[PDB]
Amino acid sequence: TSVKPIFSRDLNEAKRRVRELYRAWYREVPNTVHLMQLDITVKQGRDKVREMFMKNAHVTDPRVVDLLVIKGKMELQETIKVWKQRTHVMRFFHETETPRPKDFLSKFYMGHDP
Amino acid sequence: QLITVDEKLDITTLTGVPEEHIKTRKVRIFVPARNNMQSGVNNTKKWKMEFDTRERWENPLMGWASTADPLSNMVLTFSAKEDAIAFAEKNGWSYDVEEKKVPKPKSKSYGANFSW
Amino acid sequence: KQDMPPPGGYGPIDYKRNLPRRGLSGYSMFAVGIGALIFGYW
Amino acid sequence: TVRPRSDVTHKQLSAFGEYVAEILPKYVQQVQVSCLDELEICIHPDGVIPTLTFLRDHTNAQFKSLADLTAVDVPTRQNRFEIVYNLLSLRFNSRIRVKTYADELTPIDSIVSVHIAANWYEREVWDMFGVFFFNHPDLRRILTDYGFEGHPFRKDFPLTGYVELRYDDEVKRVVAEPVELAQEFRKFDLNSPWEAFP
Amino acid sequence: GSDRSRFLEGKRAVEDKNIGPLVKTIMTRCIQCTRCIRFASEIAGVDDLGTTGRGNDMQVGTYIEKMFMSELSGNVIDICPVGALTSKPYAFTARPWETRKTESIDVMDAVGSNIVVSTRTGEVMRILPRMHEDINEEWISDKTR
Amino acid sequence: TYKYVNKVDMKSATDNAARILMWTELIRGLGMTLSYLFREPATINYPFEKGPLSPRFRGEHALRRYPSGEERCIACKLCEAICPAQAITIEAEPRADGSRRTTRYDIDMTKCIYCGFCQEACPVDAIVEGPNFEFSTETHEELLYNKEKLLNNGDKWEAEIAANIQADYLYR
Amino acid sequence: LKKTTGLVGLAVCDTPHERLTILYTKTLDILKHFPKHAAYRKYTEQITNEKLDMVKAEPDVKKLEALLQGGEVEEVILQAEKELSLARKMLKWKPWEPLVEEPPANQWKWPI
Amino acid sequence: NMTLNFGPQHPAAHGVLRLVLELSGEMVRKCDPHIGLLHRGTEKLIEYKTYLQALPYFDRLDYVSMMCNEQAYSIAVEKLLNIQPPPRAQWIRVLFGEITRILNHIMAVTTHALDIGAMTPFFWMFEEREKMFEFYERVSGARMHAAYIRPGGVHQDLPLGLLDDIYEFSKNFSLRIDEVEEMLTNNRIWRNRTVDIGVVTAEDALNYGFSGVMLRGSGIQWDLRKTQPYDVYDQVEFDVPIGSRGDCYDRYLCRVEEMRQSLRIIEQCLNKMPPGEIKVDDAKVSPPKRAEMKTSMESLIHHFKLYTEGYQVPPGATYTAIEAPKGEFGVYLVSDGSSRPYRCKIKAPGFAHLAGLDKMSKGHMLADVVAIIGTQDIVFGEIDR
Amino acid sequence: SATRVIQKLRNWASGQDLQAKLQLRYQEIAKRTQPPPKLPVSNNYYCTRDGRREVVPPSIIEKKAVTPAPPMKRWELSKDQPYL
Amino acid sequence: ITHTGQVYDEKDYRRVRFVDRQKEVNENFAIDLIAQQPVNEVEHRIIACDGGGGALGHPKVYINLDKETKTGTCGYCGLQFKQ
Amino acid sequence: AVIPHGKGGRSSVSGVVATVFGATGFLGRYVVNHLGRMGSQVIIPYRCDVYDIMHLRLMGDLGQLTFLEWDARDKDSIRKAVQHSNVVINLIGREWETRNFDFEDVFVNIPRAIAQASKEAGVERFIHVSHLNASMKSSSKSLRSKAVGEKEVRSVFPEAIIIRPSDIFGREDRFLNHFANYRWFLAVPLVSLGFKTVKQPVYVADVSKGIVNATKDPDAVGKTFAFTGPNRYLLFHLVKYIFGMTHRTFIPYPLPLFVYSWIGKLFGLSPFEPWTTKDKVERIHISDVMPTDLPGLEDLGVQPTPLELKSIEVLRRHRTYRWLSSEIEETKPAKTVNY
Ligand SMILES: CCCCCCCCCCCCCCCCCC(=O)OC[C@H](COP(=O)(O)OCCN)OC(=O)CCCCCCCCCCCCCCCCC
Ligand SMILES: NC(=O)C1=CN([C@@H]2O[C@H](COP(=O)(O)OP(=O)(O)OC[C@H]3O[C@@H](n4cnc5c(N)ncnc54)[C@H](OP(=O)(O)O)[C@@H]3O)[C@@H](O)[C@H]2O)C=CC1
Ligand code: SF4
Ligand code: SF4
Ligand code: SF4
Ligand SMILES: [Zn+2]
Repeated sequence: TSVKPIFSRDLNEAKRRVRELYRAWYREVPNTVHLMQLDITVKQGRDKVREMFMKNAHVTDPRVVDLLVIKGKMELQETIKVWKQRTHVMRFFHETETPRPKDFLSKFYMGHDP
Repeated sequence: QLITVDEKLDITTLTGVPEEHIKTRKVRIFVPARNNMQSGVNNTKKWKMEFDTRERWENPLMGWASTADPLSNMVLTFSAKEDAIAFAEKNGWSYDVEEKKVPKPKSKSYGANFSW
Repeated sequence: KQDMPPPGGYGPIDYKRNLPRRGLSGYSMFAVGIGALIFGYW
Repeated sequence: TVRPRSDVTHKQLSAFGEYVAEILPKYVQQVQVSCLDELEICIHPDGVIPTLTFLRDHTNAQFKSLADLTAVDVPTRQNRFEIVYNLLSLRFNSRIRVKTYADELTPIDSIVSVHIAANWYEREVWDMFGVFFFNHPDLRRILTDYGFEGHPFRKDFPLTGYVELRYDDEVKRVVAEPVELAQEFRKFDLNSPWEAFP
Repeated sequence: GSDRSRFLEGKRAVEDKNIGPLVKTIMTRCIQCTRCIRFASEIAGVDDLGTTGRGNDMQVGTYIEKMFMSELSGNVIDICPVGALTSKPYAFTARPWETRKTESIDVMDAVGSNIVVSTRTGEVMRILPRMHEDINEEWISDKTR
Repeated sequence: TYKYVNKVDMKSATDNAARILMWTELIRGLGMTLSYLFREPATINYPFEKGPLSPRFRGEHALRRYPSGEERCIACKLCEAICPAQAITIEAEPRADGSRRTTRYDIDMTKCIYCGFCQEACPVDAIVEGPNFEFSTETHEELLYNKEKLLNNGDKWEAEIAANIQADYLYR
Repeated sequence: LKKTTGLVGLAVCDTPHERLTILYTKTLDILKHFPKHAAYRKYTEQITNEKLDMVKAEPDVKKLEALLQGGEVEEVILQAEKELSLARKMLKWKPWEPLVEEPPANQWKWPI
Repeated sequence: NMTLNFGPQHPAAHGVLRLVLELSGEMVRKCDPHIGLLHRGTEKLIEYKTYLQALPYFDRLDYVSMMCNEQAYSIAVEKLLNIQPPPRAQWIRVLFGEITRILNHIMAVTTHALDIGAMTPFFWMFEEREKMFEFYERVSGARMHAAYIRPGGVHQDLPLGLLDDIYEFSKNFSLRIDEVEEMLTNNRIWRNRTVDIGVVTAEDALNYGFSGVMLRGSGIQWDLRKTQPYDVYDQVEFDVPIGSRGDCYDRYLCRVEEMRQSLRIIEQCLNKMPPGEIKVDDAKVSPPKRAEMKTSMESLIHHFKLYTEGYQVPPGATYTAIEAPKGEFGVYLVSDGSSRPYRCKIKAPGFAHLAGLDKMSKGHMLADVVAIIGTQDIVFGEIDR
Repeated sequence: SATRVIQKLRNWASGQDLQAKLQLRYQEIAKRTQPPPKLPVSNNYYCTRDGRREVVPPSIIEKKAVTPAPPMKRWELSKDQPYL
Repeated sequence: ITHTGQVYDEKDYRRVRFVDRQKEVNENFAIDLIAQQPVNEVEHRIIACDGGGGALGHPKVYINLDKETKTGTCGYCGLQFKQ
Repeated sequence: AVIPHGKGGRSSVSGVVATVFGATGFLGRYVVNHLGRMGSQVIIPYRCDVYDIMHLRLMGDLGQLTFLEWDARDKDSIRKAVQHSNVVINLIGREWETRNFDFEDVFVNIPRAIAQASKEAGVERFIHVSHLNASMKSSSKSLRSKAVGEKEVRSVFPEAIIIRPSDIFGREDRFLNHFANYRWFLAVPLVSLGFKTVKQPVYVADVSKGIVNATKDPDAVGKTFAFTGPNRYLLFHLVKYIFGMTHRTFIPYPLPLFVYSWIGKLFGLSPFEPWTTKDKVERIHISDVMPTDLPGLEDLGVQPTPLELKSIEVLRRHRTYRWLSSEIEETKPAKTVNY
């Protein structure tokens, strides 16, 4: 049914924005690692970026992709600037968190929660 | 303007809910039932959407009840089945709607107990 | 019974400023300086 | 134990409510003076800049200051968020409420042009509820953490969030961690089941 | 009701009796509403309960001390709006605002009566009926409570 | 009513230059601080002359005991249903006398806010909030009070609590 | 005359009677292009008229002020100039039209 | 330019601020204050707490003004219930509201000075503030976040000696003000640091929603205690201290005058406080007295229900603003029929003021910014909420 | 209590009378243990005194233009102290 | 062992807590102190029990010492009353 | 309560109480962090001053970590520490021989006593940490001693886990650092120029995760282990890798071990802490070990972390400003050896 567009009209039109963000992030990862004295490698980080831009790679409601960009850009602003410290950026890497197993037998074997 | 889209408006990616709390979690739309202990029917009129019950364990030091289910104390209150199914679908949770159970009309008469 | 203003009112408190204007005048002030400063030269 | 009230106000303001409804018929959906003697003009979201400009700059209704901009979230309503703008007229010593409705994915305009007070309040509404304000200079998180994910004051967000922080020696940084609370918050179902006679 | 009291006189007291090991009848609480007498006589067919005496010392308790032994017994608790007679096992373990209430099914018997399990901080504190017109219409067995 | 707050002959011009050149106006401040080294400091000798308080002072919690020796707490749960910091857990039982008492009581004193909503709700005057305020601790565990660090606590200050209750009961 | 209008920014305006007549008269015109029966034109022309009516009936500023019931005239102007801007802005937003869209159902029922 | 993030820990301001600055050489090109360093979630938590058990959220919003924050909520919850506090309680709230304005201003004027570098004014006044705390401790029980101005009244009557002791403090406090007065009002150093710094024009102040001494300092006439009176202020006489040349100094001078005008209001409240009870006594709203709940059943039931469940205020919504010492403090309380609120938007005089920092501190050096925050009397509890 | 010379030092240096307005409480203070108090407490049907139920759900509502309320009367300078 | 048990089993690792420390345990058990009290003899069928106080004690409840068979015990003080 | 009853994280419980004796130094602060994040109680016996045990107090949750004072000279301190535990871990070990304690004591006598009480108290596991390539007649006073003890441990408390780690790298290490420190004094005076001697280095966390997994792994009983690490590097290359990553000039001028032995002697003489000493010098140059057949981290469940990766974190400090900002890809690439 009809819906007002947030910023883009067709999913294709919007994707134009999604790519104009990917590029931005990609061209920024290198800078961050150095500026925030992060320890992860440029390649490693750039991987994360794709992962995320990829995680959201299934929605088709332009309005949603028009919205995730914005949220997305905002996250650059902060990261481009150093408004975010090392702690903030490094949180995208679950360094301490032990990744949860997924195998049923691997979960049944630990924790009553599914 | 007025673009047209055909989704169930899944804002699952705008909500910000960790995947595992948007994937393996079942909301249960239902109109709360009456507290048999009282006869007030004002707490059985609005549809609630409560989530599944996960681990409630014991803090080793003081014996308090501890938990890791962030969405445990969550009881959203709607006003109709239609508006609850919509919210759950909107947020990407699985639902288990339970139809309302209004008492049927039972005819009561004072004299009846005097017949023989 | 119950704390209540003393019968007849508490009394008057002053609130307005009282920073008190005072001091030597200028003509006089300077004339002691120069008078102390010519004596330093003689 | 019954408020000392003036009926003059109910009437005077009611009359202004009809005035505003007559002057702006295209955007105002419902005007009502509540019994608390306050006024509420409910406008279609498109009327956010027209309705507020008329009130900021009209001789018979000057509403110069924006007291606050907030968004109640009633999850049931289709358009959940109900942005509410409370405005004050220093000239006529009276106050007005203009409230409009916005959904998760439909942004409403920004009044920063009408009142520069809103530059910050609109950022807080985005951070807290996720409503987006069109052509708003510098919209970005005012209150939440730099990396916070999720809009907190939404009724569908867990009181205590999903992440907490701690210092991990092994990594020498303040690391996040899925929330484990040592005492869940006892949720009390305190709400009587005998309704009050209206 | 009323914000204040005008009863500046002396209250009455009745004598706690033993109606069983399931129902704690602190009947000085009783508002002589005769729900108990009826349930005991119209749902459970056990007409052991009854009113004795007239005036302000009408006490609704068994004239001779004979326990109210029947299934369907615990329902009296749920049906007395006053807390005169309440449950003896769940005497003082909790207080209702705290109890988180999860709606589930009776497995003790095959009628599959609907029931609400009231859990506090993770251990069940009481199971009380929830209404199902067709299966258990507001009542549950002494066993499954 | 409104009040304005901030709104040349040679006599005035010289006066202005006598207050700018031979500063005379920063001197009215130096004499102003000279007026205070000669006054009596307000400092109290702290450890020996503790400052003044009121019988209303809300501090370390304590469970009062009936003069007979019977705990006053009858496990109502009328004091965690109001405790806004959500600090109290008072799991109870029949105590095997047939009576009604706690097996559990708790405050996490690192969550409490000393608001006294627990001493004014208690219909029996069991939980109070004593006039202690020297109970700092080197550890986190010494603040999660149990029923026995509140009952012997109340077996300590009862000479000092009851005077303040009896002193303020009418106003409450 | 007046040394300073209290408010910091608003500066004393000589020729108050004149500045106003121009601003008020311009406005009385911009309203003209408004639809015949548009509340704005019907009401704002009712106000602007009364103020132009006094702006020319009384030549003492302090007096004038009391009549226009505003603050310092330097303010009555500030406002006269803004209504003009709203009047221009209103003629574009065409507020007089029929409601854009009725609220979705139950979008204004508080005890939900 | 140079992005020097003013210290979040920096001793200046209230220590909960960042204020990234662009340093164009010595002067500051732009300020982008990054508040959020103290957002505890006050408005989220209140939705999960009953109306009585949320009052405390309020004395902890602007911890310098304790009982005036509460007086807002208390006014808001009263209007939703259509009940009014008893006459004595209303005078007590005005008595305590003026003691809070003196203590907020002693906080604002003296801390501004230590930021500027004057250290002694803080010490002389803070001893005068400990005397005032003692008044809160001797009526509520706490020296802070008293939780005394509850819905329907104050929680307990004034102790038998409080009004005499408030007279003795108010009697001698005036000398303490001008003692600070002589120290800072005429000094070359203070006037240069404060005069013509952060001038805000009248229309800009209204547009930026300043609404406080910042509004009155620029000459706009608005107090909210004489424009939209609350409680019994309509029966007490005082003069709003408006000012011209909206500059830090004029704003300082206004804050010193309001301390003096508050002594005039405190003087009237002690002289004319009525005999009566301190809380409306329909037990449905304010809890029953300790003796009554222990002797009459209707009172035990009303005490049990009020403490355990709540007032259950009728469904509605209200925005009630009172003149808190900082400026207009308002609570937009949306209420379903339930005992616990649905939304409580705390309008903080301070969210608007800090927004003005970039406009007010333009063409100003690093040192001026320290004065600009000081003259907004911003405490980050209210801004962060 | 201070040597007169020392205190005249503080009165002259301050410029203000200082024995009168003490910042220290000697006998000015009310003594504690104030005598116990006795706080002050037909047709008192709650249905007549119902603040809670008295309120009603909000009212929803040639011609002359109407302002929200009559314009605010401008204040006037204080009689005791017009300028300070 | 506290008046309510709680004694840790020897094997319980929850005993380290008290190492180089000790256990806060109140020696004055109210189960016994109240038993060390004289049954309050009365003349009337029913008696009050304000908790030995008006507004400083417990809510006032009237107990029916009507059967010598049982000494009424106010649910608040645990005081037995001997008809 | 050996039944873990909670979602993994702080405030859960994995139900394994433990006495980790050397939890004041380098390896134990990571062990408590893992045992701790694993939410297991940890009775940490400390003979230190509390000011230095605080860094441990947050690596746990309310009540998880318990402290008590223990001095090796007296038992009953060993006894009460292990009295309520079921796991016991031994990390005691000192490079130098302080006047009061000999390699004898810190590596044999003491671990023996601890294990003595361990068996006496009924603890199931006595994870013990002896050095890799550390056997009798290994021509180094400590390593030899260390192995002597390994026996004493086995004898008294059989069915004990014995980990023998390779050189342990990681922040606050004294391996990479000792080499890095050479920058201060002249240049690296590597014996054999650093060639002819190869070392396998393992990250502290890799060892820590292994010890934690072992405490909870059933098959680990009575099992010795060698935590060698991913790559074998010749000493000259690793010092050169420490340099470049340290970003300071490198000079591997040679000299005989005997000289450096006599040399360190003096450094050992230092009263507070030897900067280096004969025993250390030996375990660096001559010490070289090829693991052959021992389970290892992979077996116990840890993927050994290469030194190529986590070397910033431990040498980013040793750089002068103007180089501190240097990234990793820039660091002088290293290379591995087999030998
Ligand atoms: C006719 C005879 C022949 C000719 C004779 C010579 C001609 C006449 C000479 C007259 C001299 C008059 C005094 C001139 C020296 C004093 C310093 C001065 O000139 O003032 C500068 C400054 C003024 O400040 P301001 O009001 O801002 O003026 C500038 C406005 N744009 O002042 C300041 O603001 C400085 C403030 C700094 C902080 C001061 C704090 C108080 C210091 C108290 C010191 C007390 C002890 C002093 C004596 C020490 C002795 C060793
Ligand atoms: N790279 C490495 O470090 C390697 C280590 N190992 C082995 O692993 C173990 C742990 O190594 P690491 O932690 O670095 O060694 P440390 O030098 O850090 O000492 C370990 C702990 O033992 C304590 N300790 C030392 N001497 C005594 C004593 N006489 N009495 C009581 N306590 C004592 C220390 O605390 P305090 O400050 O109180 O003395 C310290 O916290 C060692 O025993 C070592 O043999 C094996 C291979 C490589
Ligand atoms: S039901 Fe409860 S109250 Fe009504 S009579 Fe039987 S017992 Fe007394
Ligand atoms: S303390 Fe007072 S209130 Fe809390 S439970 Fe015991 S008795 Fe009831
Ligand atoms: S004081 Fe307030 S917070 Fe502390 S316990 Fe009593 S009620 Fe809960
Ligand atoms: Zn009793």
